[PDB]
Amino acid sequence: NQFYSVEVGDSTFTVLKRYQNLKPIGIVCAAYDAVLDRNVAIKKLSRPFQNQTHAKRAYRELVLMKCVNHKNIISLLNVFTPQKTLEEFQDVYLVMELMDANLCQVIQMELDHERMSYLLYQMLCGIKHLHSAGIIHRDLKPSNIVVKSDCTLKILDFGLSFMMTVTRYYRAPEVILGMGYKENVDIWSVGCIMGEMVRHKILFPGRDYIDQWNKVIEQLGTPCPEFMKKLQPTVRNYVENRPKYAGLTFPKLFPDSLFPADSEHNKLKASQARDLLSKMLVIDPAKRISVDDALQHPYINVWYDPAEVEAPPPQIDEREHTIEEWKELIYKEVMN
Ligand SMILES: O=C1/C(=N\O)c2c(/C=C/c3ccccc3)cccc2N1Cc1cc(F)cc2c1OCOC2
Repeated sequence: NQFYSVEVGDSTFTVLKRYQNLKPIGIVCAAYDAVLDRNVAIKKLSRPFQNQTHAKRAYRELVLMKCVNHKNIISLLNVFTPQKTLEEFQDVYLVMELMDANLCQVIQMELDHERMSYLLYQMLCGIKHLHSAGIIHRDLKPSNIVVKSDCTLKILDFGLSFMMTVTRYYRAPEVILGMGYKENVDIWSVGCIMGEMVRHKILFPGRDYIDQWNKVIEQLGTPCPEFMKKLQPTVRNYVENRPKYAGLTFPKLFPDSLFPADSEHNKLKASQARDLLSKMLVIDPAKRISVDDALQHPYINVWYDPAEVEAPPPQIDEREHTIEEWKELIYKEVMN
């Protein structure tokens, strides 16, 4: 038999013999791959076909992980199921390179500007590749971003009904207000992350989209009139009748306190980081900086490489099925 089973905490893992000494890291395991002779991460999807939300995402993430090729987006080293037939078909295991930590953990660190900006440079390279392929993520968050000791970074998922068992802090106002979006919907999320790196607190926490929007304008202020104009009457109504805020300026929103700023170098960088933050954390997407300009930004452009920025975009969903059709679709993919 090519497979063996072991329990991890609450779950059974039934994987190829090459993978050993599995350890829980998220449901995901780190493991040693004897064939490649390096460590990998192994994600187990149980019955991803159990419902249309799960099924769509599992399927979508499968097609993409496999035709997208860029160092800032996760790549699959291997996909398998232990089950032998479509009828027996139950689980999917995705195998990728192992890094060292989530972005949440990095975020809890005091980071120099060289690392903070390299991280952000990479997020933007990743997001830029996605967009060139027609993929607007719309749900970048730290928990789907991973980092290696050498500061290298990968985005783990490809972004956006009901389920029976999710973080929206990082979602743009155009997503929250459900209002039509373009590529720079993702700049917003990078900005919440960047902001969170600095302030070390989640920028806009909320029990739900009401809270959340309240947290947004509490600090950035009510959006201008032109922004309201692109809101549905129903949404626009509710938004124009929310209590108003002047807004705080950015030096106030991110005081000098928060910034490495003891050398001249670090003082100039602090100024540059805050300038970029102020350009990303902008409610009106018509005024928010785009991806290309953020890569051009002095804080960011020290890392700029045409190979990483301007890479061939992937050749390539948006669909609906029953449990059984989803199951065969996924099985077909897993088998090729
Ligand atoms: O590097 C990853 C990773 N995949 O590489 C990783 C994954 C991989 C997910 C995945 C998604 C789709 C396909 C294949 C794998 C999930 C969660 C964390 C990951 N981490 C962070 C991580 C690495 C460790 F070696 C140890 C820990 C780490 O984080 C928490 O603390 C313990």
